[PDB]
Amino acid sequence: MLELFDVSYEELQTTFSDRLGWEVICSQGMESDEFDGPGTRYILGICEGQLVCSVRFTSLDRPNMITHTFQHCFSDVTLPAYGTESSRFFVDKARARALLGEHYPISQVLFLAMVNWAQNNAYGNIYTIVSRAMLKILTRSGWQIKVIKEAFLTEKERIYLLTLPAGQDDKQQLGGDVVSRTGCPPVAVTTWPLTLPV
Repeated sequence: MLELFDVSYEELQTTFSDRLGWEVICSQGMESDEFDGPGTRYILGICEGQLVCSVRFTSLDRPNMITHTFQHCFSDVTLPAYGTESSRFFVDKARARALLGEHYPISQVLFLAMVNWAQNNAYGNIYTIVSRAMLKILTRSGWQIKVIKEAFLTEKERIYLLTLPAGQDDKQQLGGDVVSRTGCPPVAVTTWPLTLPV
């Protein structure tokens, strides 16, 4: 099965096949940057002791990619006092194929996990900066994302500040898509953490 749950930076620091699996997971993760610290949280997608996907959440009131890294691109945008930014979206397509089989909608499942996690954490939406390629993916996912601002990273590189909705309609929308694509039990997409049969 595929387990999607969240862990804190502190848990990743403060802490047989268990220790080993955890070490393999850590060795497969995204290398740190200025924002990995107390307060930061991560959703991990794990199967058979291996990391198939992950995404990082940072509070909007703490240093993040919108306010720091890409400050010059979005400084005209006013952000809410309370909120979360998702970054470092990660899906190992090669490894997911091996463990979850080809055609498993691992990306849609992580989107669902983000919504389910957000509801469990009192966030009605998630802010994020994505590449043009990722914007195309999100747009095709059906998730009713909203572009707040399109920016030019470079002359030919466009990036976008978006809000990702995490309301009940979104949870049912993403959940319904996952159910019909994997045939998993309907109740499996309604919880947090998530446990999906593969």
